[PDB]
Amino acid sequence: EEDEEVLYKVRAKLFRFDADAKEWKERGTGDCKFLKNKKTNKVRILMRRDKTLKICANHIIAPEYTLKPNVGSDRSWVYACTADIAEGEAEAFTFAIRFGSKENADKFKEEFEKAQEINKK
Amino acid sequence: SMEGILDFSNDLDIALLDQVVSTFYQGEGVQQKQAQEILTKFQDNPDAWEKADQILQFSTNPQSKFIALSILDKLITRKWKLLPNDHRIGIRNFVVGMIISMCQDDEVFKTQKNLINKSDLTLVQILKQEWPQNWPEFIPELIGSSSSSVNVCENNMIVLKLLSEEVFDFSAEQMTQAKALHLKNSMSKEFEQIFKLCFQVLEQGSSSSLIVATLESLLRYLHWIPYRYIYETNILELLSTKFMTSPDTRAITLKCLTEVSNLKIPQDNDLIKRQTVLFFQNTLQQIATSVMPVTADLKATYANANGNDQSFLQDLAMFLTTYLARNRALLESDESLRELLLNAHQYLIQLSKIEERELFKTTLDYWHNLVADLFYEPLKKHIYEEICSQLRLVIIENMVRPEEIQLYKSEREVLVYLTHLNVIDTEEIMISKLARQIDGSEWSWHNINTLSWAIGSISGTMSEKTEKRFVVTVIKDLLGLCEQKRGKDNKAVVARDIMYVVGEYPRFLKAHWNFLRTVILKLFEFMHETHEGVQDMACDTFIKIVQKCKYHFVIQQPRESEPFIQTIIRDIQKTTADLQPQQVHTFYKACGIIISEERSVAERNRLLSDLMQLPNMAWDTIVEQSTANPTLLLDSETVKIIANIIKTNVAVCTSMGADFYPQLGHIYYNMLQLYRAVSSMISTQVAAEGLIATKTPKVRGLRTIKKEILKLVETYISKARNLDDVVKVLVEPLLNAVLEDYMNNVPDARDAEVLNCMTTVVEKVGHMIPQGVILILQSVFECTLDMINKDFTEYPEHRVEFYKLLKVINEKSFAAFLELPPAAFKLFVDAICWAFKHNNRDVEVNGLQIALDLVKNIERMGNVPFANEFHKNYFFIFVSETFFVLTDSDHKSGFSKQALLLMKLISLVYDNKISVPLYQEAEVPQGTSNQVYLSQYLANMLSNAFPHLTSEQIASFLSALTKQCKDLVVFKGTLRDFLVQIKEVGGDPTDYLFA
Amino acid sequence: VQFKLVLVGDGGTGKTTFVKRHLTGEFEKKYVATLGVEVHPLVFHTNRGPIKFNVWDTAGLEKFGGLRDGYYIQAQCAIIMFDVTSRVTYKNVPNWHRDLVRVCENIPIVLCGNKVDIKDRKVKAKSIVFHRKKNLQYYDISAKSNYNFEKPFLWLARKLIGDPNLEFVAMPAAAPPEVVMDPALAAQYEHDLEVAQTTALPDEDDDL
Ligand SMILES: Nc1nc2c(ncn2[C@@H]2O[C@H](COP(=O)(O)OP(=O)(O)OP(=O)(O)O)[C@@H](O)[C@H]2O)c(=O)[nH]1
Ligand SMILES: *[C@H]1C(=O)c2c(O)cccc2C(=O)[C@@H]1C
Ligand SMILES: *[C@H]1C(=O)c2c(O)cccc2C(=O)[C@@H]1C
Ligand SMILES: *[C@H]1C(=O)c2c(O)cccc2C(=O)[C@@H]1C
Ligand SMILES: [Cl-]
Ligand SMILES: [Cl-]
Ligand SMILES: [Cl-]
Ligand SMILES: [Mg+2]
Repeated sequence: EEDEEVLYKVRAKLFRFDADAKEWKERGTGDCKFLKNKKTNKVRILMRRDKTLKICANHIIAPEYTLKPNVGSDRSWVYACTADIAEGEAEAFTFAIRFGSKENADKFKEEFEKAQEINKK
Repeated sequence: SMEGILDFSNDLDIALLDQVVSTFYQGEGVQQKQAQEILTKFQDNPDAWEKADQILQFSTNPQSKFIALSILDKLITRKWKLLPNDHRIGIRNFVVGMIISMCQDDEVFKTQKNLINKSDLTLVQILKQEWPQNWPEFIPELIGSSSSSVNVCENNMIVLKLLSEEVFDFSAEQMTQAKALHLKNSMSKEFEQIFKLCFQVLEQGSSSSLIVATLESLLRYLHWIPYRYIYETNILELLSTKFMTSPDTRAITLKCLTEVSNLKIPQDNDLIKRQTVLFFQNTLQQIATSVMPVTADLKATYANANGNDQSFLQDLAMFLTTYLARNRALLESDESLRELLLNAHQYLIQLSKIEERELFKTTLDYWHNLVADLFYEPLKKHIYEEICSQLRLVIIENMVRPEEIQLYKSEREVLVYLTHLNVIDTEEIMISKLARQIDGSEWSWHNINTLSWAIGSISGTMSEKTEKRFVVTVIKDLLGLCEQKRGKDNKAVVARDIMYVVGEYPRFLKAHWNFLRTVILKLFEFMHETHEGVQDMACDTFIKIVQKCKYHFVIQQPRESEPFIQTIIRDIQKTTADLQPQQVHTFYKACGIIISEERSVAERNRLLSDLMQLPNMAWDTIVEQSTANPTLLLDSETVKIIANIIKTNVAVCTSMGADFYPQLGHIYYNMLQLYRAVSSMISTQVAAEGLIATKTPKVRGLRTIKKEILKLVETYISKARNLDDVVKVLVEPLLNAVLEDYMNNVPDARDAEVLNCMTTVVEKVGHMIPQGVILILQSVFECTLDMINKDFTEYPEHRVEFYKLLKVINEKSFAAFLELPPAAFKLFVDAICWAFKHNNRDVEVNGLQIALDLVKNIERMGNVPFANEFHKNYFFIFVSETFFVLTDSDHKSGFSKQALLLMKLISLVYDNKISVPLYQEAEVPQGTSNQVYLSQYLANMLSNAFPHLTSEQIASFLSALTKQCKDLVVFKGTLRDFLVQIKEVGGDPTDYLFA
Repeated sequence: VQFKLVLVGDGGTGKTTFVKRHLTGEFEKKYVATLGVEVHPLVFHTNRGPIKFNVWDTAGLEKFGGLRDGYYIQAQCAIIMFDVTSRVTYKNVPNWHRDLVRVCENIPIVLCGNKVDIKDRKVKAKSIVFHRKKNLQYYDISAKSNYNFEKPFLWLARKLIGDPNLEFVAMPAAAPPEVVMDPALAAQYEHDLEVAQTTALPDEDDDL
């Protein structure tokens, strides 16, 4: 992560939807980071777990992505991710990310849009 | 093809078994998984034991042989006594032959320790069944066979160690009391011969593996053998010299010497005292010459973790702490043992510096024992001056935060004792550690925090005068440190530590009002600092100072115009303006503590009125608008304001209790109307949006209002003093507002907090509102039961609160159950037995308590129809449900209470407290006493549930158990013997005669 | 570099829950009793390179015990688990320890008191002394709050690699691919998203 600028850092819990069990499954808790590649100017979400530092999210903030509310939460977003490489081979996921407060979640949405617009260039 | 081993119609293919096992142990993913299921089914086949001798002879894979011995172990432990004598002798000879054979082949002995140890354990399982009564020559033959080979001699020490563990260490749960006593006496009788063999090997043994296996068995023997085998032979000297010098034997030897230190020993014998001293002297001399000197840096060594160093240092800590806790007084009175005493302690000082929390705790328990003795024992402290000085530094440098409750407690108590023994040395070490924070040499957040916790821990140990000079020096120093530090992170850390220390020295604060005021005013300034942790620390320090100094806020101090509580309240809006809601509540909670100090009723009510001014005005304006327009509640932001008003009421009620009543009176009627309004909105939202509505922030916000209203009322009623007012003013409107709302909501909208509130009401005023208890039962009983009577997992909060409610109704207002119709009373008895089958221990315990209390309640009624009908309907259901949970193995945490309940039920019949016959007519002779019939019913019930038991076993069990219906510990013993016998075939019925 | 780790302890102590949290990051709330053993590879990235645990998560319930000590053969390390909210589970620690060491005499073993997140703790700190004379490491853990959840593995890794300064490190993070959402599966994604938005996130009261 030495070739990337940190645009935004926030504590978050990340979930992935399991369509089979029809339930949200925690994927990790830790620092969610918007990283700007200094060669391509491409902004990714990289999220690592507390203590193990294992990757629970690694994907481009695609301009097509849309943050939607969850019915249960005023401090979360759900969005479809076409290609996440946290577990290795790129996979499609339905993700949910929850923050400490409505304020953190709105701030995240603001940064995620600013990142989408950097990724349009 | 792997599944071929499961087909027993054909003879077993050993090569196929060896592939499955290989695939299981060395395979991966799908293959490993399928091999696992197959091996499990093979092993669990009740005829698989017949294949064991075939597998042991013809298998190449030692893993296969391991699994074969597990199959044999299942047969030996469970069904051995069904086998003909000749077949048992066959298996015995086969197993002994496989052991001796594997030992005689040097390559197998060396490389197959797994299989040999499993074989030895299999043999010990045969000895538990057969020895000595059906195998008197076992020990003579073992002793004989030991001189034939070093491998067999070594392996025989493994058999004897396992035999000792099985008979003395692990027998309590796994054998009947009679069988355990028999095997203990049997080993005791043959021990003189076993010891001779162990002593010979130790005296003349040349092989390290043999010597270690012998010392491993000795460690097991020391748990039970008499002291004379250690003290009246050469063995103490061999342990404390020869075996400490070689590092093969040193760890096992240190563990033996720890156990030697615990032997039961005569107290009045100078020769034994000298031997106890001598083995300690020998062991410490071998450590100092062969391992490390007293000066060695054990922290560094442990950290490096070379080979077995960490285990050896842990074993050394255990040996020194165990011997010294028992024997240091032997070393204290004689000048020639002074150096040995202080060397042993100096090693403990060096062990106490190791960075290993669990080792530190072991040494801290010893230091606590020592410094407590120095605090009380005459003419002892002067011996340990230099040990104590070093220990002060080790404790101060290792102080943890008070949130780590047990460790902080132990460390505080050690440091308090040490501070008493030499206050000057403690003060100097703390001041000089503070100087190394100020000069930067040792500066870090962790270090200034650690020092602050240490300084705080010793509050109250110094004289008021010494304390004053000390506190001033520390605050002066921490303030200098504050000014000197750059950036708000460093300043926040030092500020937090100042607040921490100040909060731990209330005696200083109470004698220095001018300082206390400055502290409070500074805490108020810090409540405007949004820098993380500062507001939370300011609020925590405020309430902590208030709890301790509250009287100083309620009196007019000389040179003040008013009591400081009035000054706090007047400026409360401005003080609290930048706090998060939970910090505001803590602040109001702290003011409530102060106001409760004012015992003039008129002045207290006035302060309470002034304190509640802001939430009462916000409340009043909300109610004006809320009453004018019902729709205003829908607004997310109003819901948050309402909930925070109620939470402020809860916070003040929490500290004021009975004194809160006038404030509860001011809001009570509109609060219950708000409860109903909020309830309609939740009902409206669930209808319009579905069950999903209950997950929405809007509905969770409304539910929060209902839960905080219930929490406020339970908080007041649990501390209320005027119960007449509770019954006359609060209870009727509460029941009207909550009971029907609970009953007429869908299960997912029902608040378990209603049950919790109702429990507090019945607890406090249940005796004064018999019709109110009936109404509670009728509203919540059948509908809550229907939420929780489908599985053990749905609605866990309701499940817990439901049984707490039935428990308290059954204690305080048992009349409400008499008012239930018979069908509803049956559901109640069903509900109790349901609680018994719960794996949830909150439910199960309430279940068993309700059952106990219900018996007592029915017993109290005496000889009337309700009692008689209850026994005829439910006595045998309770007896059999209790036997079911005692025997099924899924409810072992309830064992004690299940036994108590069974004893009480059985004893009712013995004490003739059941008037009607429990048997229906023509089932038995019409004269027959309930006492005789109980035994007949129990024999029949046990016979069906446990058909492998003989009639003799059940009758002997029941004869013992019934006679012990007054003696709970003996009763429990009989039950435990029965739980052993039901796991096997052919249990001895004379076991129930144990005494 | 892979090591066989055996996880033993009473039913319902949190063995499967702890491993799953480590495997996927999820907290399984439901109790589905393990049948015999579940084997899962678990990899950590260290300053000394990747370490792999072949985790043998064994059944705690006697009735689902399967091969029992059969699972312990060639274990290089072990975790004994109890539940600090259930006294019987601590009472049983010596029984699991016994069965384990009879098969694996000289292996590093961590004793773990799980469920320290629960306020009503039944096995107090003062009571937990079994590890001392058996040279077990001990940690309070919570699979639910993640309190000390990395400690059992970091300790075992230090013992198995024979490096006391071994640290978990951040796995280097490959640049994620740019892809365009397929017009054919565009309709499909809208459906899956609708279901996920109308299912509530668990534990909405938690700090995250
Ligand atoms: N509060 C709390 N619950 C926990 C914690 N860890 C696990 N649990 C729960 O406790 C239960 C433990 O289930 P498992 O992890 O399957 O138990 P196990 O030890 O694998 O049991 P067996 O497979 O039968 O040996 C589940 O309901 C878990 O969600 C914890 O740290 N805190
Ligand atoms: C067993 C044994 O092997 C042995 C050695 O090694 C040396 C001296 C005596 C003996 C015995 O006879 C032991 C019983
Ligand atoms: C910093 C500081 O913390 C402080 C407190 O906490 C109270 C009174 C005065 C001060 C300072 O001036 C220190 C620089
Ligand atoms: C008490 C007891 O319950 C009992 C029953 O129930 C049957 C026969 C004998 C007894 C006793 O002797 C016990 C004292
Ligand atoms: Cl004895
Ligand atoms: Cl003593
Ligand atoms: Cl006072
Ligand atoms: Mg499991």
